[PDB]
Amino acid sequence: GDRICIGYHANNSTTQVDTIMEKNVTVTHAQDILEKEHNGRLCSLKGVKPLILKNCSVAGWLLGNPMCDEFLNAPEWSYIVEKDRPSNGLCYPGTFNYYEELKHLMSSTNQFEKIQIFPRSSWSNHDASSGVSSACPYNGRSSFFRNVVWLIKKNNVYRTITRTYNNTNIEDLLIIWGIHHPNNAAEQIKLYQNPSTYVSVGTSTLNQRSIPEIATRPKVNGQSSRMEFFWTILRPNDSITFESTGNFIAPEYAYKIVKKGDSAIMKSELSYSNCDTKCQTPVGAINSSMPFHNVHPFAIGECPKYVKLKKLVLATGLRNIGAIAGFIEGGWQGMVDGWYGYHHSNEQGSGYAADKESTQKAVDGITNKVNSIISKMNSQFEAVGKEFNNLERRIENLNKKMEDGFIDVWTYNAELLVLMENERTLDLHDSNVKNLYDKVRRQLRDNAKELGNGCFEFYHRCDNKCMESVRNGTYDYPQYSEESRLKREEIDSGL
Amino acid sequence: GDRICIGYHANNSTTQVDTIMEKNVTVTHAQDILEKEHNGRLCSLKGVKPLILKNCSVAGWLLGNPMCDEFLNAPEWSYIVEKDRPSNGLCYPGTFNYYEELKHLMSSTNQFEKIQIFPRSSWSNHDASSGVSSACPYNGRSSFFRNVVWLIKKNNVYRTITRTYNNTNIEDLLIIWGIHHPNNAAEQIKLYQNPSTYVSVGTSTLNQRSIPEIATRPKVNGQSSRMEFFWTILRPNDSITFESTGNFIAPEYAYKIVKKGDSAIMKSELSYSNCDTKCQTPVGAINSSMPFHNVHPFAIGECPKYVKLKKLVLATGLRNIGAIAGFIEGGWQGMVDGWYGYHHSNEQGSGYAADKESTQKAVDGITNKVNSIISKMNSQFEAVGKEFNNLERRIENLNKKMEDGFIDVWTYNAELLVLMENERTLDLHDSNVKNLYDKVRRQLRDNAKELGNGCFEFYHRCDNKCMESVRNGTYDYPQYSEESRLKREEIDSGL
Amino acid sequence: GDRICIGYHANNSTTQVDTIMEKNVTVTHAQDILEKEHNGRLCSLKGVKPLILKNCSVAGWLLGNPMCDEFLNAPEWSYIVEKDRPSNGLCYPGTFNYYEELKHLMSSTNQFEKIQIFPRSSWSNHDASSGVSSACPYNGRSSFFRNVVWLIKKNNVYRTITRTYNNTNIEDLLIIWGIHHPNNAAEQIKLYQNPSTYVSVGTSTLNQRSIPEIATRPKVNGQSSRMEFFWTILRPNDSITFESTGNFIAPEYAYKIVKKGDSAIMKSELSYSNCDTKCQTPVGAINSSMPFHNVHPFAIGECPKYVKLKKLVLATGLRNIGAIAGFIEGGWQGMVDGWYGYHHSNEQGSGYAADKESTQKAVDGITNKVNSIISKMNSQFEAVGKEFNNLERRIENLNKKMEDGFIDVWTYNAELLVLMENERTLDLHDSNVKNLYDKVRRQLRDNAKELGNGCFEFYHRCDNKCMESVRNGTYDYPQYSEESRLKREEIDSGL
Ligand SMILES: *[C@@H]1O[C@H](CO)[C@@H](O)[C@H](O)[C@H]1NC(C)=O
Ligand SMILES: *[C@@H]1O[C@H](CO)[C@@H](O)[C@H](O)[C@H]1NC(C)=O
Ligand SMILES: *[C@@H]1O[C@H](CO)[C@@H](O)[C@H](O)[C@H]1NC(C)=O
Repeated sequence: GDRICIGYHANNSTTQVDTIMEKNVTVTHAQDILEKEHNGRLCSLKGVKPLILKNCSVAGWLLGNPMCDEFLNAPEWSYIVEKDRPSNGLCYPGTFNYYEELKHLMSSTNQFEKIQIFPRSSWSNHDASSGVSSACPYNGRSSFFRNVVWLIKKNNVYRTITRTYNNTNIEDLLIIWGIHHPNNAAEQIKLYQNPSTYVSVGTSTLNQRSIPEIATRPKVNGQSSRMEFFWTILRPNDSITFESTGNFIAPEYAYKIVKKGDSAIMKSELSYSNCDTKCQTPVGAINSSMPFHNVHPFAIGECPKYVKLKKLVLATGLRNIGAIAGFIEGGWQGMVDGWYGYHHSNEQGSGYAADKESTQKAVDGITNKVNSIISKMNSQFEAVGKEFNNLERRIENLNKKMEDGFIDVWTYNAELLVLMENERTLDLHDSNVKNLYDKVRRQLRDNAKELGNGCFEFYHRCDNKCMESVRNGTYDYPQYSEESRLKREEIDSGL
Repeated sequence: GDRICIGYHANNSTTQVDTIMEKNVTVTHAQDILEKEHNGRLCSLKGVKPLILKNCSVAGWLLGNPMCDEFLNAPEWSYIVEKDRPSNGLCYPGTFNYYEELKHLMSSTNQFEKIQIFPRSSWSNHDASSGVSSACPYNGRSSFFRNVVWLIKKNNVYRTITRTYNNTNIEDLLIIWGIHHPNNAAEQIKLYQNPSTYVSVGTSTLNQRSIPEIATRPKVNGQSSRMEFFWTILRPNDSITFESTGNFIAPEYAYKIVKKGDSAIMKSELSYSNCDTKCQTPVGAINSSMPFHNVHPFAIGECPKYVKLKKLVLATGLRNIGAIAGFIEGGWQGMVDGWYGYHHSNEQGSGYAADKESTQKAVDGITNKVNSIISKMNSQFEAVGKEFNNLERRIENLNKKMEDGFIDVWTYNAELLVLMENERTLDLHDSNVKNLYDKVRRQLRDNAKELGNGCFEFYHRCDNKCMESVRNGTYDYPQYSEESRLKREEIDSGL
Repeated sequence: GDRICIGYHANNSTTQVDTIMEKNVTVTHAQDILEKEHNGRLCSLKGVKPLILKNCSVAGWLLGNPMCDEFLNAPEWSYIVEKDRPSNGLCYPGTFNYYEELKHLMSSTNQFEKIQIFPRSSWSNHDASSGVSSACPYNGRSSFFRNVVWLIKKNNVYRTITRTYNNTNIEDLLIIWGIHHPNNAAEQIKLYQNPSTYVSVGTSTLNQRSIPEIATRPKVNGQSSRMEFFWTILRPNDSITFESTGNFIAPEYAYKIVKKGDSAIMKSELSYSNCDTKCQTPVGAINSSMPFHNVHPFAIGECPKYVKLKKLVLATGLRNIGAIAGFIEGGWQGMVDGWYGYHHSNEQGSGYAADKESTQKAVDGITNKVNSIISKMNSQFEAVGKEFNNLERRIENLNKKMEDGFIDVWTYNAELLVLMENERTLDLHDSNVKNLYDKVRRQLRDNAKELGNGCFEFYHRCDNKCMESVRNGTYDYPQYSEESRLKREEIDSGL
């Protein structure tokens, strides 16, 4: 005979959530925060295309391997794409000193302008056209690196070369040259006649006199000789001088470094698509709305933080209890707008009014706890691409263990935070429904019988508007004091 | 006159446990998870012995220093043991280029097969037997590295050598050679006659022409001359060519790399024992049943995770309160099977029945919380052995700071987890005993007086089987409604 | 008519504190733990001054660039200060091999003693005074590095040099020498006459024969020639031998390494002040009383742990609620010594007595939780100074990413701990005031009416000393049993 109940929300949700102590708990509202799909393509970064080297490697492109395409337009890029094992590199076999350190410098570089420092037609005293090879073909012919000039003896003499370029520009200059290492002393004379030659080069900060290491080697790409290349950055206002009496592989073209910034060299086997992203990975681009992904560790752009987990979901509301009577027995499918509320049961009432003011105290402190934990990972470890030669293995592994180390550390930090605050989310829900109960029972005191299912029966009487009397905190015990006590002492001596 | 009490377990345990806020709290059940003893021996890893180099270093073994023993059987190993300062290395003094990079490659290597590429008896045009030294003795005689051939002028001439080996095998080949650096120009001619010689060597990817650096040096192991060694890996189907006019230290034997995998070079001063482990450390092996140890950071095998702590113990049950009456006053030594229960006190009852269904709801969620926190460290940072030469100090310290850095990070992660979930374990125990109380008081309502020690006295009466009426959740208030109220209004007007 | 209330402290505090779920909560007592001011000066470390190189670089000092000052006193230092771009280095242009590895060795070094190994006046067979240059001026004259001797042909001959130094000392010796690289073959003969010369040097472990790389270069500091320097550490009982026929830049002075320990090279643009600290950073010293700072990551000394946060404050007491009646309504400005207490309201009482025994159970477990969380970061990652040449960029970035990585990791660990234990601090306060309430209501049972504001009215009566009866846990219900029940059944049938 006349009731009021404390209860909480329940709905059709089946999304599940974990804590430290429980797995797979059905909750009423949750929020996935792990991105796990990608679009499988290479795309532009916010309107800036990558440089897709195709089957060419970085050396192939910079040296001008005849099978590689130059970028005459001087386009800026957002990153650079190189296949894992590019097929078009040093078509003429050899080595490329500090190649990896250079590939690294590329990673902070967004735009080149190729310029001419020594035109091919200016080597008056030597042969600048016979320097081609079956190893570097072009349309079936013998050709050569398009940016360096293989210099050959003219009419049986190699006059000593001394040429200098003064960097009048304001940008750094990337300059590449090399030296030729023949098979045998016959070939040395056949090509440069001087039996004993050097390639010397000087700047403010660079000092190197290179000599030819004649030796007998197996044939790569048809050649048993070798060409070894060098590089350096000529600073603004500085100058560079090459002196050679032979074997010199001369620069024609240098690269003006005209834009630096966030960039990268991505190893990927994919080609281009009409496509834009904010976050790009080697196997595809990412819809960067979630704060965490597990697609690939080497993502670049404005990206979610990478974590090694199959799932990462935060709890937002109650557990999903149908559930009857008061809150002791579970949730109310019949309460729709609010997480915690009550239920009119008078001689005319229907029920199910929510306590707006502790549900928007709730949806306030959880919506604020959600961003506060995301931002807690703003400074999470983003991994960076880097390469290493076959005698840099210790530092490669070092680099690999430090990037795995942090990925594991932040994977754990994120799993634990979600698990911990998920437990703190559900326990919070258990606290407000119990504290809702307590405000009404510290209101209705003697005047009301508390049933232990989560509901109260009144010894006095209360219409619809005395039910708002107790829902508001506005209830007045003396406004029914005398009535109520007169009506339970009648049960004390009742039936 | 007639009672029932809520209470919890208490026993003879004295194992202690810590939380964030308290130290040294006596608990009823706990679980150590830190392994801190080792067996003090070098053992096999799961049936696969290590390679114990004894007083020999890795170069000593690979070069065949006469005092080192070859491994003619070609045994596979689980790891390699090298004393800290091995005594048998380059018995003939010198250097060993990229030694550390090679020791590193050994760490991913489990089996060699030594093979012959250039037999000593095939150097028809030079002396292959006079090349021995008092620096490399064998049975008191002068001997030499057993795997390289010191080549000497024959009958006063050193014909130019050009020999090539074609790697017809399917495995990688480790090949070692060297060059001799004499004291003075007299000795250069005394041994090789050509005053100006080189050691050239080529592969697909290797190009090096080495020249002798004659200089005056102090005598190591009786010699003031030096031998400098080189190494390289000859790929399957590739070939290698040495050309020398003198000073060449020639390979006889190469190492077929026939098994790669998890391996390591352990620095340890211990010798072998008839002994097997699953986890091996430089100072001894570990009984790998616990998920954490503190024995040594450089453990290899299926190992617990290393942490810098003297202790790591998780709480499993209650605090250990003797403790009297209801739960307000502490635990019941008298309750044996269950963590939470009650106590029959009727006109014939004895007491102490456990609530099976919230104790195996308890021993369920703690046993599940224990493995869930162990596995939370599956991806914990395992450290790796690595070495560095005396001009690689910056990267040595880098490597040392990154491995300490992660050990400190995961030591903290583990101490905090245990401390935090230990507090969440004990607070949980406090929640079920209080919630056990609440189910019975929301059952027995008016019909019962609640004492505040944790017990209830009944205004009606209840036999043994009405005590199971309230222990089951099966109690019926109207089944004693009228009786009980009639019997406290008799106390309202009682004595 | 006659009352007692449960309540808690409230005061004039406005210091604010955050948790996982709330920001900016006003608390009654807190504790800042983040140091964020510095004194802006370079100071001594605990009585040991730094070595302030001023405008000179480390090479400038060690080589004796005429513009640098030697440290004749051989002072020990606590660290070394070098401006970012020092102006006084290789006044004679060139390179300094493994410079960074040497700067690193300095970081574990606290005291040099310069000693003489080859006095300038002992080069009887060559010119030891003409070796000066307009590039290395001193008082406007031409001078030279004060610690090496530029050796010149004597009277048109350069006799081959063979000199050796035997390290009879017990300390390690730092030894520096170099070689001269002329512009052209004329200058080579003009200075050393031998057209083909070397600089050879040997120790137990060092073997290097250096040759001059003549090339045409741009002029630095007026010179287009180059001097290239080398260094090595001569061990106790070992000896070193230089052999040259020219271009040798000879050591005069070596550095006895006489004290090693904690040291560093600090990059700072500041000069010295009459000043001592326990913790020094490049932009100033720190009052090292707090356990965390955010002043600069490269602090040295007994220092707080560096974290990237604008604020780090722990909660110590209650939230700051004026707040009326019992605890339901907030704090009591009127309670001064204790965090939790009560309030005499009898027919003569005043009120406000604190429960000493659960407030010093409180100020005990929070003061113990404060140090326990500080010490939890004893093993926090301290960063270390290190440098890298322009072809060591990959390992520079590696080093930078690993030191940022740990700073981010420990910044997060510390923000989360403070936020988490701040929530555990306030919830604890909410637990004791509610449990204080429960001890008194489990004491005064029937004999007392519980109002729901946090207070109780007595059906019996209780003077001042029956209020200590209930504050002590010493209350006796039968000592007012009969009285109280007789006096609420009078209200049951009352007005
Ligand atoms: C799930 O419940 C919501 C109300 O909470 C309702 O609007 C929606 O249509 C329901 N969906 C299904 C499939 O039942
Ligand atoms: C400790 O208590 C257990 C029962 O919980 C009992 O079986 C065991 O014998 C006791 N041991 C000692 C030494 O008292
Ligand atoms: C703040 O309160 C303390 C007592 O808690 C008092 O001693 C102090 O004088 C007060 N300060 C101000 C500025 O009101």
